[PDB]
Amino acid sequence: KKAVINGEQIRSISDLHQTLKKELALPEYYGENLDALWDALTGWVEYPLVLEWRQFEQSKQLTENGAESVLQVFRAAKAEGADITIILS
Amino acid sequence: AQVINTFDGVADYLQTYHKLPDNYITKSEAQALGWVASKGNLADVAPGKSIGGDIFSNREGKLPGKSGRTWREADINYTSGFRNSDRILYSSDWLIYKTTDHYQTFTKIR
Repeated sequence: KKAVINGEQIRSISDLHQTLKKELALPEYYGENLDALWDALTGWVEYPLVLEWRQFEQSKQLTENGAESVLQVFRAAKAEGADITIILS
Repeated sequence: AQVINTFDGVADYLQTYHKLPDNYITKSEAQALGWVASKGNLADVAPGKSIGGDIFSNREGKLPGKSGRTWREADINYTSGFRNSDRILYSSDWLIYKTTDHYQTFTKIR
């Protein structure tokens, strides 16, 4: 499974979760929060998974530390054993 | 087998026996049995089981945190197919909460 995020288009943390919902084929009930993301990355999403995050810095702006908190859940999922490849470009 | 997978059934069980009912298995254990989340095949590889018992990191900080307290979660109302949006959350000192909207909001029940 492949997921793409165009950072320069992320204007809010809300934008980020909805983009992920689409890109990761998350359930319609997706909670759009850090706990729901972890739950999706470890008990829903397909593997192997590749997350390509373009213009990460720019998205880091219009979301505060939100982008960083979301990224940390992905890295945390990887540490848990999930086959996720993160590209920060 | 007698599956217990309701909010009050599991909540009561959690408080009376300090552990989940026998119909629960962690994500890791489900995997070792052939569970592939994206296949929604949990019931096929482990009939009558539900995902439960894994550590809950309370990443949004919505549940009350405290030194020495660790949270865990377990799926509620699951029977077969893909996982739903219901979860029971319990701490080491037995505070019990629930969510039916995929962790957006929680309700204390014990």
